[PDB]
Amino acid sequence: HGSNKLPGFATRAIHHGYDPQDHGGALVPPVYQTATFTFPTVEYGAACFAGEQAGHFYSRISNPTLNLLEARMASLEGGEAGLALASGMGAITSTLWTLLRPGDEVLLGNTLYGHTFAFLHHGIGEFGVKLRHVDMADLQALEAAMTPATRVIYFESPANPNMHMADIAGVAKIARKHGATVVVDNTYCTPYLQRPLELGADLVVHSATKYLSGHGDITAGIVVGSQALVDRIRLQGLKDMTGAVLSPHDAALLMRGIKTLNLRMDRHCANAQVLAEFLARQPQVELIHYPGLASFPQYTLARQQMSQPGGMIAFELKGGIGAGRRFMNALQLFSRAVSLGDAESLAQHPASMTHSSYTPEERAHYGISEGLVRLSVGLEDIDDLLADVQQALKASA
Amino acid sequence: LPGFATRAIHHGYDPQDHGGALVPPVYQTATFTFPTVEYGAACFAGEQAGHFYSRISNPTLNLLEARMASLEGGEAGLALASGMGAITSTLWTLLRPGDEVLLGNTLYGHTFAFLHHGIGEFGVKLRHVDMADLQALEAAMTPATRVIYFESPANPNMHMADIAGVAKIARKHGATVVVDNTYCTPYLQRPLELGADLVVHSATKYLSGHGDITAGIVVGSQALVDRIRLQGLKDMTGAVLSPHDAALLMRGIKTLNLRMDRHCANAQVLAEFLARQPQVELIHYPGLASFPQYTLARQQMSQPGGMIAFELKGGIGAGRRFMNALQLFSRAVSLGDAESLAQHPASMTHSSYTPEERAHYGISEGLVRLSVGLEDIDDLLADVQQALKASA
Ligand code: MET
Ligand code: MET
Repeated sequence: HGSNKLPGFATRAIHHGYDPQDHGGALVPPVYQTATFTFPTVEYGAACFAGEQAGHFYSRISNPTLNLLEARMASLEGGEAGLALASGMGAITSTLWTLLRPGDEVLLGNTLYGHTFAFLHHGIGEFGVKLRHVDMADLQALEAAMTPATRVIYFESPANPNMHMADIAGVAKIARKHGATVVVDNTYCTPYLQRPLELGADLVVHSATKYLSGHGDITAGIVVGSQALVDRIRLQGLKDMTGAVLSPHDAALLMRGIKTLNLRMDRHCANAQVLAEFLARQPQVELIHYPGLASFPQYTLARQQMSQPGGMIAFELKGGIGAGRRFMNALQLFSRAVSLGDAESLAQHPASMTHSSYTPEERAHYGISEGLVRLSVGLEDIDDLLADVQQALKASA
Repeated sequence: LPGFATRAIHHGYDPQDHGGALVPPVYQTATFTFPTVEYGAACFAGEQAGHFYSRISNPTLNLLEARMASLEGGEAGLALASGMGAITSTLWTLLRPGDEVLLGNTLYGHTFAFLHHGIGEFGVKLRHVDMADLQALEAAMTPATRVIYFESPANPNMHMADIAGVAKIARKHGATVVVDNTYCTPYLQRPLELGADLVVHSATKYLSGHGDITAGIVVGSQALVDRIRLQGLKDMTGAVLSPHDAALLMRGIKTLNLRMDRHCANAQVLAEFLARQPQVELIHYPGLASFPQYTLARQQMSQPGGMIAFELKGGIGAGRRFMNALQLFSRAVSLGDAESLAQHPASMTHSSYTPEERAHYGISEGLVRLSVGLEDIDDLLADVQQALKASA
């Protein structure tokens, strides 16, 4: 019993931070689709530029619809404070622009989302910030790479595109010892499956464009961490260095999506578990990577830090670059698209799609096979998804 | 070649291409799918025209961008999540450590903050110069000068730049001229036609016109815009504009001409009034004969705009009393809305500063700025009148 008990995840996803009685009984929070806020007095106005008063002035810095979204994402991640941005890249760039100056070093996971890699190497890397890639699964190697200039450790777990994982608590422990800020891109899991801040990370970023929205109709990013770090990112990264302002309309849609997060994630995971087990037994499949199978290289780390194994599958077809094209073109229910976490099931074959400008030789040493297909398993009836994949495997043979 | 108002309503869109829809459907979608991997292939290389991901390209955003490009008379447009998004995406693309950016003497506050505390701390060099003083500008040019950036007119005294003269100087040195054209809009001033390479807008202001969206625009040559899209936007800021907000912005642009006409007509009346009030020490409105750059104003701007800055004799105290008395004008930052807005920096935005810190940025103790809106002028006059009375 007792009132000091934390409400369950689904309760907070739906209610946290909002009481209808503070807004004329409105069951759904009204949408503050306004660019600016006014003051009753110039002295009240002075107080919102001098930090004496809680309030609002300009939606780029702060907005009540965005604030609700932010406090709710903070609650779900177990962090102190949230920030909502125009995209995942908005969240990532606003964060790193704030935390890094010339001479600082960022240690990076070995593989990264493509635009993240490009921001680092062709963006902030070109402004005097040093980059080093390390296998975050090898704690001994991470420890060895730390220098007094190391300011930020940044990685995804599971990471694009191989679902390589890092031990978050282990990384946090090394960073505590040396003094570095740990940021985890937690897009693939959501706070429903994994909570890096509870494992000792300082900040988490999300492409809310993916599972958090869940419906493929908005682009959005989220940062969650300590009040001090999130405030700094808000007032420097967002306000001055990116201008990546989330529309209140889209923030409201994001909050709508978050109300079913637990139910969608349950189904994404149950469907992908069924597909992965089916695919592991098909003749055309040479290799499958799914965190829910014992064949997964980091099976125990997955079980240890993710409450469920996710909705992403990667597998290799027998027949190389060819067989991929044939599998892909055959799909009738899965769509050929590069994204993830939609209600609609998506499939990509990077060899003949994203990385098709390269030759057979070149995709290696970036972690990309010739028959590597990636699946974002959606919310459709599993039997239809099974049938679609089955029929497409046949055509790929 | 259709007129401005025709283009603001129609340019880039034929209903017959979208099932007869008079108003273009809103592409509120994050991702786009491909009929084949082959069609897919020719999008991540980029020589077959289509779509892949709303962060790079999207048809609602594309229409907005074409429309804005047509109105400014430029080759290409880019739509971003805010004015700051447009400015940072631009400058992050164009500058690297060791490059220098030449700046107008005063700038929008968050632009100043970005330059001085953001990109400036990454080894990019900054120098402020008066962009109306062509010889000070020429003398300020160095081999490192890669970008010239300013607003015209500029806060807080509505100081103008000689856009054409700046551009002549810039091309001797190959430098890129970027003009923040927020205050005028393409309806009143077109910097690309005066020789600028790129224009940026806080579309949050006049372009939207209705105070309900945050948005930015860049317009310029295809090659520069392409790079700002693929580098500044995609990689360095992630300032993605919602398709919902883009559609609202296009809705607002359909009345740009009509709104700007009323903003200016209202502001001209208010300026004439203010200019002869005894409480008012000094006034800055491009439409007054007393405006120091009256002539340059009229060469660049087809109308004198909807913004007024003036200085009350009684200093900071008069400013506070003026501001607090306003009943129709709202005390708020921002501008370019239907609703009239006013601010007094010395007691609002820059209050925590000191008298000489404020003077250093050209912020007078009695300086108030009016964003004159669309309300009946007799009502706006009455509000200003009683506020002036209260200011004593
Ligand atoms: C390239 S847009 C983002 C889509 C998805 N996250 C991917 O891996 O490609
Ligand atoms: C300090 S919030 C941004 C400033 C406001 N847009 C202005 O016109 O002054």
